[PDB]
Amino acid sequence: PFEIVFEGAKEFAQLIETASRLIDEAAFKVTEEGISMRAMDPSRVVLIDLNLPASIFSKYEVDGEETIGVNMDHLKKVLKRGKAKETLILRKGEENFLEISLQGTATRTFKLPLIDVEEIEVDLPELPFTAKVVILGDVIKEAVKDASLVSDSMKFIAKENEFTMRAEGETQEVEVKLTLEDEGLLDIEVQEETKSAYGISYLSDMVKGLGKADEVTIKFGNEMPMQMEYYIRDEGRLIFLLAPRV
Amino acid sequence: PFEIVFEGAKEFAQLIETASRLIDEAAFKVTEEGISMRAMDPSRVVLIDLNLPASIFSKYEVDGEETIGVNMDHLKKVLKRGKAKETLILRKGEENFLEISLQGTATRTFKLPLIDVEEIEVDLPELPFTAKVVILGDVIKEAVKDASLVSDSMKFIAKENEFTMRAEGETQEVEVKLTLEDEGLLDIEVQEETKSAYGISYLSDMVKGLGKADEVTIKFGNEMPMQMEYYIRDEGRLIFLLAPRV
Amino acid sequence: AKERKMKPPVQVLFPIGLAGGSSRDIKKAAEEGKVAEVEIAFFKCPKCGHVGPEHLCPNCGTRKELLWVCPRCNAEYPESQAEGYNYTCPKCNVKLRPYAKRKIRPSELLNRAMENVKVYGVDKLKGVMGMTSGWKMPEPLEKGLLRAKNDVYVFKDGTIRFDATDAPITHFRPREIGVSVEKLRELGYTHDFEGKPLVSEDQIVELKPQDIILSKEAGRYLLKVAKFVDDLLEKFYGLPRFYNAEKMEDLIGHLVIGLAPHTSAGIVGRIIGFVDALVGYAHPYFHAAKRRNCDGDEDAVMLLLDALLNFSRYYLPEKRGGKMDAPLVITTRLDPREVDSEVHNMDIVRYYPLEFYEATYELKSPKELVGVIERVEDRLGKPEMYYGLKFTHDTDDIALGPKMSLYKQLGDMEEKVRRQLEVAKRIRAVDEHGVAEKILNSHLIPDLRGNLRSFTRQEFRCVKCNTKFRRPPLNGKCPVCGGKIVLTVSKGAIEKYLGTAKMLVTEYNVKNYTRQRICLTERDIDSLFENVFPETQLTLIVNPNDICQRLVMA
Amino acid sequence: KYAKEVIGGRPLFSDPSKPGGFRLRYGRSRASGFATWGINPATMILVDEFLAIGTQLKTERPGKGAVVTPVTTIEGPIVKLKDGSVLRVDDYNLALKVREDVEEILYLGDA
Amino acid sequence: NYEVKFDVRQVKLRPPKVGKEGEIIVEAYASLFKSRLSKLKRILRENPEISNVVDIGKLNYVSGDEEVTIIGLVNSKRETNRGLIFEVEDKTGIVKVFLPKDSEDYREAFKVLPDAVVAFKGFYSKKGIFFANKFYLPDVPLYRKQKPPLEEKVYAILISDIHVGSREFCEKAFLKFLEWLNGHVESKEEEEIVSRVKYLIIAGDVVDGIGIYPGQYSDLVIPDIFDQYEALANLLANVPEHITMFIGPGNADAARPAIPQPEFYKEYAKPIYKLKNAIIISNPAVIRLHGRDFLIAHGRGIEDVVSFVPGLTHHKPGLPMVELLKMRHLAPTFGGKVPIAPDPEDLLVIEEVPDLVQMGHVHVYDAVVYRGVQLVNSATWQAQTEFQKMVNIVPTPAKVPVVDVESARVVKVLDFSGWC
Amino acid sequence: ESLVGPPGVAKRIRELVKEYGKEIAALKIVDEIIEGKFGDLGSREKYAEQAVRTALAILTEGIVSAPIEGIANVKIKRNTWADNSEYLALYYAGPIRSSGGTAQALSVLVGDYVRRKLGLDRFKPSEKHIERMVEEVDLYHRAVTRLQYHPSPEEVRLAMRNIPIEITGEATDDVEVSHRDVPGVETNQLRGGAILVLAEGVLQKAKKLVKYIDKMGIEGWE
DNA sequence: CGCCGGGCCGAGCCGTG
DNA sequence: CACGGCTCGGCCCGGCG
Ligand SMILES: [Fe+3]
Ligand SMILES: [Zn+2]
Ligand SMILES: [Zn+2]
Ligand SMILES: [Zn+2]
Ligand SMILES: [Zn+2]
Repeated sequence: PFEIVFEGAKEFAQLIETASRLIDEAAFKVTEEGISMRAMDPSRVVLIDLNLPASIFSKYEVDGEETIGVNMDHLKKVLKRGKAKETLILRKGEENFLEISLQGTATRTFKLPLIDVEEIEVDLPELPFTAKVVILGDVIKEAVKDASLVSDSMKFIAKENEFTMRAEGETQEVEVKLTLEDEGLLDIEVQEETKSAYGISYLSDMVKGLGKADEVTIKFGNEMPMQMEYYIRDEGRLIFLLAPRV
Repeated sequence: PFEIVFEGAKEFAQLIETASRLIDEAAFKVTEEGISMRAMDPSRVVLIDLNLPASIFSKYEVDGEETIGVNMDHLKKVLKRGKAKETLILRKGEENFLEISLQGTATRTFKLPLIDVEEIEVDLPELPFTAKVVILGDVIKEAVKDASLVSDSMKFIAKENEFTMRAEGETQEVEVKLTLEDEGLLDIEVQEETKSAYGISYLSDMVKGLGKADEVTIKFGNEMPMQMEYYIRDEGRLIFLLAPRV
Repeated sequence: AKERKMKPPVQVLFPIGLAGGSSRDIKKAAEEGKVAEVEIAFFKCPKCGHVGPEHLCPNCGTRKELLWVCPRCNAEYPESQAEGYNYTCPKCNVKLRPYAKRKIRPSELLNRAMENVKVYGVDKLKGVMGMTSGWKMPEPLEKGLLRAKNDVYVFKDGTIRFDATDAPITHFRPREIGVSVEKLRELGYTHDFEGKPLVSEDQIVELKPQDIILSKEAGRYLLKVAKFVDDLLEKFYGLPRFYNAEKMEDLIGHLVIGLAPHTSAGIVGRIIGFVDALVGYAHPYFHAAKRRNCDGDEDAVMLLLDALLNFSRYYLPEKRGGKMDAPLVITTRLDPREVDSEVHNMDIVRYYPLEFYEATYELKSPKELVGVIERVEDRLGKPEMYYGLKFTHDTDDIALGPKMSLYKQLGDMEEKVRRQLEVAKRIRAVDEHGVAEKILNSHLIPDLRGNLRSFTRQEFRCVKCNTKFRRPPLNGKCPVCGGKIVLTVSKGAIEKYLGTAKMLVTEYNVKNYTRQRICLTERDIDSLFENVFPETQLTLIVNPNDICQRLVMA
Repeated sequence: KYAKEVIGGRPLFSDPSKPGGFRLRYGRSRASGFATWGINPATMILVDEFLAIGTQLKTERPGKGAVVTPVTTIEGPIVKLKDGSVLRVDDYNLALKVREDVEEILYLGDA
Repeated sequence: NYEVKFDVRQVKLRPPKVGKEGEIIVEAYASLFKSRLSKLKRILRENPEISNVVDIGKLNYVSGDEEVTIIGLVNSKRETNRGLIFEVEDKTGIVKVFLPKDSEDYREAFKVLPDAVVAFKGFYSKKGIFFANKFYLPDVPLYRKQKPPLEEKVYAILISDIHVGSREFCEKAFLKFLEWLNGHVESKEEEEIVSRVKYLIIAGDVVDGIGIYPGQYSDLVIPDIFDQYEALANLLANVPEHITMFIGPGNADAARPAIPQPEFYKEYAKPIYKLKNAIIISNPAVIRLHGRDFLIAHGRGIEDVVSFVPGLTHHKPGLPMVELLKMRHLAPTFGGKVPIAPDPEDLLVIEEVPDLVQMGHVHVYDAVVYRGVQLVNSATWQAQTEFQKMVNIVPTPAKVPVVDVESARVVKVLDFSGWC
Repeated sequence: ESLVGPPGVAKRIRELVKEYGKEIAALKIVDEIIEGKFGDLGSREKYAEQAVRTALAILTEGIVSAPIEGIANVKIKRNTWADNSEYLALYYAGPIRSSGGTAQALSVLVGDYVRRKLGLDRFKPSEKHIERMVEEVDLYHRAVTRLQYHPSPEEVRLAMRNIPIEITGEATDDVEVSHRDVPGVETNQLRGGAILVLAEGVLQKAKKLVKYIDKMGIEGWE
């Protein structure tokens, strides 16, 4: 029996879309600290970790702690119906429904039957990540879209003070180098030579929904999963975990 | 073993698209004078004549003269990935690859395996062209899009100080008249009565990619091919040659 | 209770060739102004000399004589002339064809159609890729326009059919079918089955032989057929309207020809009401004389005046008389003698006699007591075949109950089997946990294995050069086409049931033979492609207790 | 015979001649009789609405291919609710009321 | 002195990527026939009699009077009243060839299997047909060098189609085989043979498998694939350790569902890998024993040769083997009853002319030399299956070919069917 | 009368069924057919056609399409392998399966009766006829469509020796056979029409068939 | 606000089971 | 006899503009 009030519903709908393009259902671990999400793709190739501290909400009213079970598709269509500045509200009382209130010029109320979600909890804390880089959003977004031309597996190469991406197919070749000197490369933390490869499809699901004013974190080691991260209103950030190939 | 530097990659990609929508492969006669293109559709109905004087390039470095053979489709996807102001570079050394460098906010390098092109050279100099007209781009673009409604063959009629277009189908009739008095008709050079007909499809492939600030030249005679022309950065202009019908 | 739509939906019998595109939509070919090359028949206005594939003249409006063609000399002869020549050329020893591969201007024709019937707002007008009838005489376009305008589909003879699973009845309570007792007094139904005078809407009346209670589907479609037949009477033939149907309950009393598949003699019937289910009821003499088995068979139901106005043998395909056929003749009077056999065994007793119930216990074969219980063979010849039947058990409603099977609202095989075998845990009787799987599990094994065996022996085929080379051309190009060859039985097919079949094995006690067969077929699917789809994407959470690996660890 | 083939999605309702399947009642309702069966609509609902008014369930005793058609007077299923109570469910509307708590269908009831 | 010369694990293949998965496959078969055409083409062009080779697409540039040779894949094979009408296809294009009834190799062209690589010498009519006079199959060297004799006689033995676990398995006869190798023999001659046999080979179906055909379950004495291979291990374990065994899968083993077959699935076939004195080889495989070239196949395609060649009947299975040796390819049919797995590079092609050919899988014993080649079909150990009855099959169980290494020849056809 | 004629035949058939029933009136009408009471048909094979069609029509009560969709043709052939004597050859088609075995089986009976009325001879197949036919049985049952009753080969040769008329027609599937190019069988493919009429017909319903023989007293079927 | 490149869906369209 | 996968146009966009 809670209520929640979040402003800028279009943003929240965007991020919920982001989580949506990989999994179809998911549960929301609502605690008085904040709203939490954590789930994995069907393929067991990517891990979506959503963290929402209550501070971000214009109002945050939780009485206890409970897990919501919702159809990410239905919620995605619903939240997608919100716009730029209309206010989002999330209410839940006794009954087994979630009430979404979009109030901008007017109030609109939706109800979503909650669905049971068999939870498979796999918490994966910090791991041996050789290199760690921060980079503007549109840099990586452009890059992935480029590797979409020539292949389906994008290879990452992290060298001392230099970050380079690449991909090769039958004939064509794609390369994207950039270093700290370059503008888009905000930071590089080189411990040593790192190299990996990742499913360009999964990356495309990842980086869609990124403007130029989007900073992204990338930790990873030689032939091991990437962990990507980026903040949301500077408090609650999302983190993906992508297993490499080969 | 050359290198070339052209600014406004999006424009160049646009024109390369223009050439692209008619032919699938083509060779680039690069000379120290400039980059040249010349080819004909599969149907032998249209002739694309590209002329690029070296002056247009912010840097032009050719050592000798050679013919490039490239997949217009692959190059079209590549160049299409450039944007408004990012800088274009074209490099070629010993190996049988073309290196495209898109450097705006960052540098991105692509490589394209060159392909042999069986050259069928047909140079067609000035021919008996009864009428010759200059006209704004969007005028003809609108006009062709209009003739797309009623028929598949657009008829052109050039009379003294008056240019009129038209097309007729089963019951619908489309007419577009305009003269020197009208704003969009920059010039008319009437030698005598001219009339022709042309494939509206081919024209649609032609005029796509034309803003209002686009001047177009049209020379042609009674039942004979049109020659269209328009300049590109005021130095290197493109010229199409369309055979009439009936 | 669907409609009867041809496989490519049709709305007019007029050959168009490729000129309409994929769905052979004639109106595209019209507005696109293309020109067609299709075998057709032309008629010639004797008065004026006009020529065209229509029946009446544009110039003067008289009937136009058929034009015959020599396939050698391409000679054209009006009908009476080719009648003299016995339809064989004078300077060619060949039979005169009625048709010829010709040049059709869909534009001016369709324009003449809209001019004739005064209808313009057709979204599309799906035609026929090619006349298959012998004459290859095309239907007039006007009728196609009227079909499209009302959105009713056509079948190969020119009649509009409506499949419905048929079930029997013999007595009905007018509550059930939604009919006023006065109306039933207008159809003839005087007295209910015990002879008492019909006064109330809860007395069981006896269905007379040729009445049928249609499903409201059939109402909702045959209504459209009624508006069609009106607009065809008026706009095209210039006659008074005939049905004036506005709700479905206007049809009550209008005859429908019930027709089977596989036969060519339909039975005239009368409509007397509607129910809600998807099954068109009828007196079993009807369903028998239509040759049905009523062991689930499905039947066609067209309206009378439609089949009259729109049928002609000339449209009948020439060679493949298939599973459906057309009302070559219609019966107008049941006689249960020459109906069928399977009717002749019905039990028409009001209550089974005591002697029977005691007579079962020693398992007497049925014919040892046929003389006791009345039947239909025990009333043939007499007039009281039609007069009075009976029935042991009342229902409350003929329609009460879930009116659409849960089978059709189930999309994915993955959970199809989860419902199908969701049930069998519920019942005592089925004992899934070992045999609903293994029977069904055996079926899963066979399809996957068959596909796997076949895959390595398949054929190839292009979208445009249907010609599929029993081998890949090294180039990957195609004849006529400069295109690519698609794979016939795609790898998405081989892997289509591994999820389910693996599910069943991990859940339900199934004989080890089939389990090892399935895990083994998993390994075969992988090692069949260990050199085209290499193992690339590692996964981070390994072994969620898969039965294959955890089996092998034993 | 009927259990020979089981297409996916086609439920099996009772093993051959097994007590708990369609208890048999000679008779011929208004609808049934030519070649169809009758059946208590309750048993059409408690099987999660697979059966309808006309779904050809393949039989075994009287002959392959019986259509189904409602007959409300015969006796429908006996079920076991989730809370352990045993309920006789003869009529339709009661079946709609308790379809959700059906923990076990002991007896499919009449045919 | 053995050597596992050719092995399909020994070579590595790489898929050439071009969202749709099917496009990658189609390409993969294309590459398959590609490497076929290159390999067999090269082999034909190692022929002295074959000169003036030309692209088929360039047959317009050659005169109607110049004698040219073409090497191509036989698309189709249509016989008529005046000879044969082929549609050969090389990497450039397609051409229709004709061979008159009265050419020397006309019988050869009669017995060739479709989808092979053949060579024609002849003259291309400008009408659109290549009138050939001489037929060419990759075939075999007619004059081959003898080999240096060995230090002394040493033998190897042929067997195949063990079909363990099937109740048809003639276990007793096999048991007296195992005694037979162990010196418990009845003549001094056989004791000298056994004294010097160092090599044993087994060419497929070493367990009757699972789900191999409808109703296999009725026949399985051991309906557990694990137990099939395991019990097989318990049989073969009793082999004297001073012999080496080579074993290759068939279409019944726990191996690939097409050909070629890299190896047994380790997960299922672990028990036989554990054998100390055995060496697990692929299908096909080739083993050089003292410089001797042993081609070993399980030979699915013999069913093809007899399937398409009326005039080759069973009980004489040396003939089909002669066919497959003559086309230098182990199953050049496609889409029939032999499955060819989409790899890039055809590994089936008989690259080097070997010394001896072992096959099985039809269980009809036979041996025949062709141009210095010892074709041999190590028949079986399975009595006739009911399933084999329904398809008109007649086994010759418990017939063991005995081979000397030196002359590369079969020497003694044991028969043990009396113990079954 | 309106399905398959001839003209006026209904008036007679109503009377003859009024006296004798269905089965008997069938054969009586057959007689008046061959006796020309309804006019001249022309050649002998046209009288065969008419009488066979009207016969089978009256027998199935005209509610099916066997008399039209099924029986492809009717011909008069000669035992050119055996003695060159005449016999009657029935050409079915696949859609005959639609009208079930019984109507199929009755097609045999009329085929036997008509040729007798036309003074024709029994059929006398050679062993290549017979074995090709049984081959058609095994292949057609094996791959094309499972017969309702699959008869043994000996039963098949039994019928093959004991049906005085030929059960044949145009081949229905692209399935080549082994006893190729038998005298008179102008195709080497499976004839599903002849096959089904063979197996699911006289075989699958021989009981009811001899019931009609008994009701008609037609000799040659013991 | 328009366009245009992608997305999502309804349609064949096939195949095979 | 009947299912799913696969590819194809037709609307339905979100982002560039
Ligand atoms: Fe074998
Ligand atoms: Zn006229
Ligand atoms: Zn002529
Ligand atoms: Zn093609
Ligand atoms: Zn084998």
